[PDB]
Amino acid sequence: EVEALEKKVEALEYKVQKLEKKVEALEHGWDGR
Amino acid sequence: EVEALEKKVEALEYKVQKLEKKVEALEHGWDGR
Amino acid sequence: EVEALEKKVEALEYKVQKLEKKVEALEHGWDGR
Repeated sequence: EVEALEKKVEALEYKVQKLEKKVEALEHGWDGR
Repeated sequence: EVEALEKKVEALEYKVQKLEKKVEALEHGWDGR
Repeated sequence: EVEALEKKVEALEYKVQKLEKKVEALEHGWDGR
């Protein structure tokens, strides 16, 4: 059960960092946004 | 403690998928964005 | 291992709530967006 959770949390951490980068770009209007 | 974490992680997975859909729409300019 | 996961999940919950607020603002066009 912990191993299952560890994998899911690591995948969430990747997806959340990606979302943070994308949203910062939208909010700052980077690169033509 | 694991059951508590499992529920929180499942709820996070739902919220992150929702955010990914919303952000893809903003980045792609879907549906009038 | 559970304590490590608990900290990571709490940090994810904070980051996801922040993202939800930011994305709602972008979608609703709040505050000049």
